[PDB]
Amino acid sequence: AIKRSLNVGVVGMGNMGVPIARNLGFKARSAMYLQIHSRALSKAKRVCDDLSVDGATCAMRIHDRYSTMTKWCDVIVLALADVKASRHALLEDNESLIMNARKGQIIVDHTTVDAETSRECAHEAARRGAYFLDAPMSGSPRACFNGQLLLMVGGDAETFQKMLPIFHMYADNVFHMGESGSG
Amino acid sequence: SFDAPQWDLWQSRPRSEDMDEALQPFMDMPKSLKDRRYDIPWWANPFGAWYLQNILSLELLKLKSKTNAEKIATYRSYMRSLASGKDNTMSDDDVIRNIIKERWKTLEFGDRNAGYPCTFGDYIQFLNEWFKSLDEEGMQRLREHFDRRIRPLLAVMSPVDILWLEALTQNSPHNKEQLQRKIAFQTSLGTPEFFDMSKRLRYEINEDYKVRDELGPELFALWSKAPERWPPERLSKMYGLDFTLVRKILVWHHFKACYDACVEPDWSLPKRLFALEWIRDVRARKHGLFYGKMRFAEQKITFYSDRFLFRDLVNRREASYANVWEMDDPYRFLQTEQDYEDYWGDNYDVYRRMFPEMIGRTGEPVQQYGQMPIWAGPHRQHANKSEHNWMFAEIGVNVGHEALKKLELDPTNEKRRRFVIRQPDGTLRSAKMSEMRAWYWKEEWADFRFWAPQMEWGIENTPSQEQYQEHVPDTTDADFRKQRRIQSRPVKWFYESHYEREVRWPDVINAA
Amino acid sequence: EKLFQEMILKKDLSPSRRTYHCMIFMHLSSGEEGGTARALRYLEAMERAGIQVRPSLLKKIVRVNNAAGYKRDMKRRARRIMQAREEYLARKEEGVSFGEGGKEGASNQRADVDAEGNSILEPLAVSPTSTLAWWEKWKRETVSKHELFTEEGADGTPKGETFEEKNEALRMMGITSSFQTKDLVPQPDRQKLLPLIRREEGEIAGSLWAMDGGELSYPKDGGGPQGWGVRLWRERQLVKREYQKVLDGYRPVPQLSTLGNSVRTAGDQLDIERSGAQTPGELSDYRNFPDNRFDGGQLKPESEAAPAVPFSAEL
Amino acid sequence: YARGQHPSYDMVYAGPMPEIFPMRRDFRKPTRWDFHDIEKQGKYRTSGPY
Amino acid sequence: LNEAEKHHDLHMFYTLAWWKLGEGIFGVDE
Amino acid sequence: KVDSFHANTQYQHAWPLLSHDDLGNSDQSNNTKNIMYSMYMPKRNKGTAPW
Amino acid sequence: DQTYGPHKSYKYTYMPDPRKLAPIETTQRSEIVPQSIRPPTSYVPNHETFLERA
Amino acid sequence: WSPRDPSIFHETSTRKFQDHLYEGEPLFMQLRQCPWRTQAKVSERWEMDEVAI
Amino acid sequence: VAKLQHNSAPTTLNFYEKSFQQLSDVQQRQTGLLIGAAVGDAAARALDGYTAEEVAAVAAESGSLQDEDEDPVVFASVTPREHKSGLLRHHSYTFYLFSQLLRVMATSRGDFPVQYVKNEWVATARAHPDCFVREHASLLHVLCITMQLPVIYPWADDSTLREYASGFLEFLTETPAEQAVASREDVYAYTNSVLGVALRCLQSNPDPYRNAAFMAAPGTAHVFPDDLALYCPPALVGSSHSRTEELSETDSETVPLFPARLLESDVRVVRECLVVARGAASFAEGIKAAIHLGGPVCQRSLIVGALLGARMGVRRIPISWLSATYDHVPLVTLALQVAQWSWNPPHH
Amino acid sequence: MHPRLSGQGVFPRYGGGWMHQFGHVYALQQELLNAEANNWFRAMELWHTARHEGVAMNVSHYTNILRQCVPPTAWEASLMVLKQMRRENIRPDVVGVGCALAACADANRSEEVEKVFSCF
Ligand SMILES: [Mg+2]
Repeated sequence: AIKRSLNVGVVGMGNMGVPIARNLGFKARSAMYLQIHSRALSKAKRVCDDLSVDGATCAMRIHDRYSTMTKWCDVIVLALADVKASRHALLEDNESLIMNARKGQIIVDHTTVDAETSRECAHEAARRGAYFLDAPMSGSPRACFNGQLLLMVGGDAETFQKMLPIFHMYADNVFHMGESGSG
Repeated sequence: SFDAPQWDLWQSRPRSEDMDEALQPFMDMPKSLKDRRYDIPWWANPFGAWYLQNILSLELLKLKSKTNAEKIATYRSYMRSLASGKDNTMSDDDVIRNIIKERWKTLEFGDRNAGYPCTFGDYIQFLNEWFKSLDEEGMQRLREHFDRRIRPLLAVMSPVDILWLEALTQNSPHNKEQLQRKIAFQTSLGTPEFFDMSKRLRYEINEDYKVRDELGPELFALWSKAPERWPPERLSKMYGLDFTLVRKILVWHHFKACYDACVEPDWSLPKRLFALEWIRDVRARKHGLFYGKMRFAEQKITFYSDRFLFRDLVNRREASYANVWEMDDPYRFLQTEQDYEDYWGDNYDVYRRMFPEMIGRTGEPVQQYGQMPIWAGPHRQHANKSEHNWMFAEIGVNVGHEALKKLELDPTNEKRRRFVIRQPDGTLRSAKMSEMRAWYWKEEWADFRFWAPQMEWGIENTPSQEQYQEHVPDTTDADFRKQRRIQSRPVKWFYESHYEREVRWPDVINAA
Repeated sequence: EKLFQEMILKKDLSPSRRTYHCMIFMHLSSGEEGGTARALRYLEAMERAGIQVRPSLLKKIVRVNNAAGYKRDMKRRARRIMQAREEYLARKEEGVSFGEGGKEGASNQRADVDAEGNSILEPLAVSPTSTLAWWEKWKRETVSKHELFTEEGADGTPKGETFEEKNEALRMMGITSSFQTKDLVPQPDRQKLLPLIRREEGEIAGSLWAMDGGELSYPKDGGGPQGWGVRLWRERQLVKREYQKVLDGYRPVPQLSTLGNSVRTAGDQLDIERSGAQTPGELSDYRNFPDNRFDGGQLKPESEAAPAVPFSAEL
Repeated sequence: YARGQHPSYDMVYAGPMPEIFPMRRDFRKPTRWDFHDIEKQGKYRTSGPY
Repeated sequence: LNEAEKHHDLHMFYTLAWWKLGEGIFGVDE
Repeated sequence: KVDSFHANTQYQHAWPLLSHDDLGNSDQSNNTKNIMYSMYMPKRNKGTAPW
Repeated sequence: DQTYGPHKSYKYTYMPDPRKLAPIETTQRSEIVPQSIRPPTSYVPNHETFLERA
Repeated sequence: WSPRDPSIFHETSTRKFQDHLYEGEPLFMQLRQCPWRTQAKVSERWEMDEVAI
Repeated sequence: VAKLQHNSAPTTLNFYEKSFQQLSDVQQRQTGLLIGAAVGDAAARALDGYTAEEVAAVAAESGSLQDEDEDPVVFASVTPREHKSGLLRHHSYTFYLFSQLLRVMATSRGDFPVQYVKNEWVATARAHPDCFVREHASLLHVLCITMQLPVIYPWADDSTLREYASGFLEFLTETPAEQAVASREDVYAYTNSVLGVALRCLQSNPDPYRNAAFMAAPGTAHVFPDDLALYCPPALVGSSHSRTEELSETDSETVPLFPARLLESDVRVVRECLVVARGAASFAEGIKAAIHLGGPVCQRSLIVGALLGARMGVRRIPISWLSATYDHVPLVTLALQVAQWSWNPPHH
Repeated sequence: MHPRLSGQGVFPRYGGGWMHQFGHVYALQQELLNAEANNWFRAMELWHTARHEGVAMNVSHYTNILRQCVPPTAWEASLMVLKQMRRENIRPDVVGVGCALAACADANRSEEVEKVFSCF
């Protein structure tokens, strides 16, 4: 019950995850604590270095392991490249985000996956007590820089209403398709 | 419907496989032997089984089980049957500590079947997979244990003593006999008279850690309950440590409590405890060049050169603080916590750079002006609204002097330098205090001591009205004041002059 | 001041420069209002009576005023403390805090519902076993800052400067202090080897001030002139300078360390563990006085030995 | 009032720090919103406390 | 660029047998 | 690809609290160990320095 | 985990000017003054007639 | 306007909205104009007061 | 602490919201006597002339509150009856002469004679004759005008304030006839006592209603509450002989036209305003208790809104009430010019 | 209805010299130390606004309060001042003690003269 800011983490610095992290670093003015995950710590250091040199409005924090990313963040957002990387980061690893999810966390997956992966992700997140949204993004990294991305969010509607101010920082056309798996 | 199992040292939490190696011989190990390793419990290691068998069980003997009492009784009987005169009467914790010490002494690294509990490589694997299972607080406690105990011994011991200790670890007779032939190995071993300095070095390091970890929460409680009753200078006087050390203890304790609870830390606290230090020292630094430090902010004359400048300095230091904090009278205008978080958070470098002397506010109130009537009507009502703010400042003979800056920006001056700002919606408003000071030369200093309500007024500083009557201001000899008073008052009476004659209320004929 | 004006007016004695300096520094050191204005009156009385005004007096006036700024700030903060005490005693009887304790704004505007009715993001609650949660609970559940002391100090200052008032205030806050008196104060000004190490080489601890694991000062892992070997060699050279100071009698003899005892001859370790000697001087007294010890080899205290007094001291 | 300049002598300097290496001889910038650009150009003697 | 070292040489000092010299260093201090 | 090459070759991390000078000076009560460097700078500058 | 920057007690490690992080609002002239288009009259019925008269 | 671009980091550069404070500008937003509503077949404007505030 | 940027949240709720932080602790009480009377007179405008039962019918006919709506008594949506002249549809006639005195006070840069304001006051009475004959030379209307006089110098004593206000109390009670009033000195003494209440409010006096009762005008015990009536000085014996001179005429059919309301009926309204403003916990709650009394309700909330704003400053005034005031755009600008120029008048 | 000394060449140099942000502090100090003020009731009220505004008051402020209590013979007011000077450890001068001694002697308070004489 401590009055504090929202801990928001971005997992995966790739083709699309880096402009998402830059939009969350620029357009959030002292309203969130930003966490940046990568497999190599030098890539997260480079992303935070560019965000601090260009001038960001929030404080940022690098991560190398998924356990610290799970125990620190209230909101986790994954923007990865392959379905294998997202399935490893969410389900297959020992320190994975959904299998070790705390009560009340919200995990949004922007990586385009299959239907059964998102089904098992939402089912095990609801079993752990957390919330899972699947929101596959449509657009270029230049369109992500301009804040214009297409999001099709599947999951809870109240969780969608909570996550709309974060979704509007990097995506323009954000639709709520319904239950989990529709996006 | 999932219950997260509680994790501790007895059963370690499962970790990932792509983690970096903590120890140096494991980073260059080939990956086939990395895949050869099996996921076993921590006691399945022979060193871990040894530590659980003879060390951890004796620490578990301190609890209230009956088998612990039987083992304590037979250990007392064993140590009394060794020799009675040395350990005649001591408690159960004493015999537990003694047998723990004696079993820590007799640890050797050989073959597991030759009579020795574990090998050296099993101990290295235990150290590597024990350091891998540590968090940031675990690594912090590991470094604190290094600084408290191992660091003075490394500061005292010679490197040949480190080679002797490594030969004692590896326990190979060939390596020991190859080291024993060297005369420089045998002669350069350290003397205990020099080795006794490690006790004093260890005591000093543990004394600094007792300053941090033991006096720290007491200082934090005394400063966080009533900071106006126990300021940091009062704590620095009553405990005698230092001023900056007490403030660093407070900052470190708050940031340590914030970092260990996964909470974003309050960044305003180093701005509140090191406010003068934040304004003086904290600068933006570029990469490929070196910087300096100003000894003084201004090229001035000294106050020891005259008695009157000396008396002015002593009277100003009387009317000043020594240290100003968030609860004092210059910071009494922060009546809302939103203004508190706005002043101390992310804009303190701008808010302190407004005015050099600390005043009861930060700027000036903004008032707006009236628009002159445009006789073309609504044909030209669109033209004042634009895209940007249009700021206009005055110049002239009377206006634009750096020596008269605080007089030309004085709102109680009738010849004030006129500023105007047209908003993009057409509103004509006055300028803010930083907006008025932006048109002059830069003034990049700050006064963190002098507070003007603390000035002396009863003994020596007594301004008399007869001193102001020595100028002999008269209205009959000079009529500029009456003319400005005539220019100030309205001229509504000029139209109802014919409507001595004095103006009365309108008489009603309907009620009369 | 009474004896001063009785000396001046009645006995017509001209005061010396030292007793003028005493009246200057007494009003300067006192934190009451107008002490500087009276010290300047004494300075004027020194100036117009031919008493010498030295520059050392002026530098000491500046130094004593800057030192007594603390007493001035304490006597200024005590007035606001008494104002807040009177306002707290008023508003706890008027009952405005009972109406302010009911969070009707938090009940109408909930933590999950904004002013319009949408769902907002709420941060997750921290673990109650953490330090920050206990600090917030200690902020909320303990007594107020105005109920700690009813009256203030004897001379214009708030209570809490001494250790009895500090321990009483900590008892009212539910904290048993580990440091009751100033004898249990670590006193880092007594350290001799540690500031010598911190000045030349650097911080020997490193991880003493570490927030998240990056503010630690440790040597590099590559080696060379920045590696661990040169730093440990220079630390050993500084400890060798201190041990050379020990050998020449400038420093006291250090006690027996565990590293020193474990490298000794085993007979010396046996004599130390049977005698309980802390310093090697106690071991020398144990060996050179074999009739002093007990029957279990334990060392007798120093007061139980009496040397032979020669009669040649009676000359 | 005709004595000294400012009675404070506690002026905490809040501006940028001087650069000791490499020392730049000329500071000439084409500016857009600098109304003191006449006074900010010309050879001036750099002698102060520093 | 430049990479801040994780100080692995802190861990190489724990490979030594400090229990032979300090007689139970790894436990709690007395 | 144009952002990965342009690293921070321009800025540096800021001064910490109670930091020293690059020449070794510090803001203490005793300034006999600290020195001034105005006599090492050039005597006249074309323009106006930021300090 | 660790915060970016060696200081870890500062919100911004490079410590920029706080006026750099201040936002910039904008307003188009089309929100202030609209742009209207007159229809072609009988004197200039087409756009080529308008270019011929000019 | 990123300050790690060496053409923007240079002290004589017009890719900044000030002179002596810093270099570049972090993510400023400007508004263009779209004069393409006349290319549509039916274009109307509905004057209604703001109701959302 | 800071929320995410969403739903186009405004930076400030008013033009002068952050300008109130740029005042001192006495200047927030100087502007609180000015702006606080402007907020209270604008809040009780729609229920002016309503009785105590008609105000309770407004609060009973609308029982829907979503806990962000305020009291329907304050800024009511009811239909007005005469519904108005031009500028008086947002403030009363008593406030029109109040704002004209503030406009002269802002441009005179300090203290000023009564002749600077005599021509602007008679222009509104010439324009509004129906509102002039209803309120002229009455205790409620005279006290509301001269309420803003200790803003010129709040550290003045009662001897300086009553002497400066005496020129203003003469012209507000003077009518061009020989049938002036029932008593000049009773309206003078009742006004000087409540002006001592607001003088102690700008000085942040502990219990300002008690200490103003000690230094009140003699014979003014009825304008104070009953617990403070023991501390008031009694009337003079020579002043009681002047009351026998009014009874020596014995002309009950010859009733003076000014004031229209009785003087003793106006003492009850100011005494009810001193009871409400004394035990008022906040600025908004003290105004809501003032409009529930009914009657001359714009002059009720002008007394309570000035005395409460003088106690807890302009920052304790709700900023949503300031933005709903129609006259808040020039008056807060005029209130800042009075508070700035009060400490250095150019004439002396 | 004006501060008797406004500014611009009447306030000392070490205070900056007419800091207009503290124009009310300059006007309040002249009302506290007004030698022509004889209203003791305003003198107790003027202490309560200097206490609220944070105005530093030396022994000359309390001596001006104790001086005004002797012609109305306010013996209760003279003891509440000396209680406050003892509460803040501001030692009264002999002129200030003589005012409270004269305020209690003319009110036939013989028991209170002897206990304030023995204090000093
Ligand atoms: Mg003047």
